[PDB]
Amino acid sequence: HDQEFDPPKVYPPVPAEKRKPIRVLSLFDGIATGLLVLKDLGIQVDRYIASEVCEDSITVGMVRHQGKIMYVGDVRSVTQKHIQEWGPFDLVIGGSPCNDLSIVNPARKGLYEGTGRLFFEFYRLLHDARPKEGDDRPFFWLFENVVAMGVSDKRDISRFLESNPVMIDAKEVSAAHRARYFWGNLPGMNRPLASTVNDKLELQECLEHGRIAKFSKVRTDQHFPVFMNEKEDILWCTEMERVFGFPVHYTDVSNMSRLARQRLLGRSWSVPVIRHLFAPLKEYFACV
Amino acid sequence: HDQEFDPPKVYPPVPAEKRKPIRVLSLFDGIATGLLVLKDLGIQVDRYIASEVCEDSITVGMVRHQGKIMYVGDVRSVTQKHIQEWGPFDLVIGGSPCNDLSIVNPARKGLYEGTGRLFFEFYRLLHDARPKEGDDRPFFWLFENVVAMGVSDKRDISRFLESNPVMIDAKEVSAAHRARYFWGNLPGMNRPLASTVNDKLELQECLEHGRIAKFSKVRTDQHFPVFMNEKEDILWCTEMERVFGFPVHYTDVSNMSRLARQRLLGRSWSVPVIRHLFAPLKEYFACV
Ligand SMILES: Nc1ncnc2c1ncn2[C@@H]1O[C@H](CSCC[C@H](N)C(=O)O)[C@@H](O)[C@H]1O
Ligand SMILES: Nc1ncnc2c1ncn2[C@@H]1O[C@H](CSCC[C@H](N)C(=O)O)[C@@H](O)[C@H]1O
Repeated sequence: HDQEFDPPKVYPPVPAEKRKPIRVLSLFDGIATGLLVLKDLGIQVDRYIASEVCEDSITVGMVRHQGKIMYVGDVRSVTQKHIQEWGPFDLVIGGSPCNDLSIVNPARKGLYEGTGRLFFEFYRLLHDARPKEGDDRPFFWLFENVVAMGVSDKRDISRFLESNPVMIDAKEVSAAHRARYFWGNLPGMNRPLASTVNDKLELQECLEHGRIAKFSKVRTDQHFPVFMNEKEDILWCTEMERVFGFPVHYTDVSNMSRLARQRLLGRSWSVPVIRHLFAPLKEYFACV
Repeated sequence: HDQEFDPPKVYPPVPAEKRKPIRVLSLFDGIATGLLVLKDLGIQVDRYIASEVCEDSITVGMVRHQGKIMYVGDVRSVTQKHIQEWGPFDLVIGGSPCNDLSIVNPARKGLYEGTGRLFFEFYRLLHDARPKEGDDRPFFWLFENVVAMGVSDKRDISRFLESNPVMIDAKEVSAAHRARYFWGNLPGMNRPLASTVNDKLELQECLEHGRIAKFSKVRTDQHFPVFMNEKEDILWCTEMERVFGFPVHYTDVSNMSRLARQRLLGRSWSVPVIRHLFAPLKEYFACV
């Protein structure tokens, strides 16, 4: 599909003597997957600012990052003054809530409802955190969304962000079936999925003991995908974290139920997919 | 209180050339605290047999011990034939459910109801697993119960088990307020609480980040014992595991709610108290 045409801006590599840690703005953070991947790659983080509403996700971040995260409330409360007073950013990330962007809803409300239009909030903060002309600072940005969108919606998003959406499927690097569009200007945006041997490709490596995988991988019949003691059992939450690439026992931070952990892990990013995406940032920024 | 009088049987120490791994019968296992403590002390376990009813506790054991546990169902299904066919045991452990043994109930049903009389099931399996006369094999046993019992109940239990109940309070070695009676014939049954520096004595060492302990320790006002972001918050389950001496994120094994994790962790043993109790077994049995 060639509807628009624009070259991706490739920044020159900075040497090690002018190497600086990253300043990261994370708009729709949720479960703090971005800072988790950044800490796993061994990258020094000078400032991480997450604008999260949901208190369970804020609790996930406060437990798993120990007060490193600077919290904002709603993204509508962020102005241009808040962007220009919190220093210039080096990495902007986010994925808008796809309640009305997904075409799996028969009665979907579209891009221009209060769940979808938050994307434009992103664009506004994309417009504020972007450096002006004449500044050769390497500025990188990343937007995530689902594959189940309309043609006009994806076309308008691609025109607004001015980048080619690469499609990445979790089955090439992890044990999940979800294809996601990624807008951004990272180097090697469409390079193939370098599967890490430490990543759990099959489903059975993500299971616990005493459980047999019925399928080869899981999706995002009135049965259950795991047999347990010759009985079909629901897929566990820690096993869901191992499928989604998270560390073991990650989203157990408060007194939330099983349904809350499902709602948090469903909306979260895939750790291996991000690790692939954030990989070339290591040569552009600080290392630890 | 000197109502009965009997000397504790002290077994001779076996040297290292005749040293064998342990065979453990665990009647009212629940959360597998005994085998956890045994693996933490570095003791080779040849056979561990847990007779547990509740499927959540069986799931805890299957996750945290990887099929090492031989499961029986109800303790009433165990006969003398099952004891004599599963080899002679070296350590028998258990704590009966104190639904009717506790005097915190105003309408308590007593020792001789189906929650209390399961203790006698223990005694029956204590009678079957005990070696006959002439056998100098070191056989050890341990029964646990709450402090809130009647005088006649504790007297009858002490007469039936023929041992002096030592009282151990969790506050001397951990951050919990519970005193428990321990019947048994382990060496150093009433030696004082050797507090380990690796054990978390204070409550604040068991908390996560961003939470301030209101009290010095927790119990087993319409307020909450932990402030979180200048707001009173319920004590977390993983923090409850850190209080009770369990490893971090221990009882997160299936899709159980907060109330199920409370019901499992409440009935469970205190890991440091057991570690103290199981400590002298290291010189009588195998080491790893
Ligand atoms: N107006 C808003 N501003 C900021 N966050 C919002 C928001 N509305 C909802 N959220 C929260 O932000 C998250 C966006 S949903 C997708 C999250 C993202 N894919 C991830 O990496 O986890 C949701 O968890 C939702 O609870
Ligand atoms: N008849 C029975 N036989 C075996 N287990 C039983 C039982 N009835 C109840 N149980 C279970 O056995 C446990 C006894 S309650 C106390 C458990 C013990 N203090 C511990 O170390 O965890 C409870 O979790 C209960 O679910």
